[PDB]
Amino acid sequence: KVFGRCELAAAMKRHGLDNYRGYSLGNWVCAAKFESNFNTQATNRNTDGSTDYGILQINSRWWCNDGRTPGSRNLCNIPCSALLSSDITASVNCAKKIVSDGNGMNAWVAWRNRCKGTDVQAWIRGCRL
Ligand SMILES: [Cl-]
Ligand SMILES: [Cl-]
Ligand code: NA
Ligand SMILES: [Ru+3]
Ligand SMILES: [Ru+3]
Ligand SMILES: [Ru+3]
Ligand SMILES: [Ru+3]
Repeated sequence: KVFGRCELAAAMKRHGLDNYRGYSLGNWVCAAKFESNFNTQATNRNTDGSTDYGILQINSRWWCNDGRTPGSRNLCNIPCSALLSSDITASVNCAKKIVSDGNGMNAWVAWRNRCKGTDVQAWIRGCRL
């Protein structure tokens, strides 16, 4: 599924991300934009052989099982395919674990480089939330 910006903002809010670990909703929407262009089915293979999955490009090295990332963990206890669903539940629940992990949203390189410190509220401007 490719979400609209306000559509995704509303779904993320409904799934409990607004101010989760202190990150306002616009941080999550910005991160999704630059990670996946709001496409739940986004995947990207990394040089280490791990793969990033879904709207927040969650990586198989640590967070999900794809059966093809040797030595990796599955800390969210899910198949990576779960992160590609039109229903964002799996992605959201896994992201909550990731963002609680110590480095906050810096875990998402695209967030650090393209959202952190910017007017992220603009990503939810005009949305009914
Ligand atoms: Cl594996
Ligand atoms: Cl933090
Ligand atoms: Na894994
Ligand atoms: Ru809010
Ligand atoms: Ru990545
Ligand atoms: Ru939902
Ligand atoms: Ru503003």
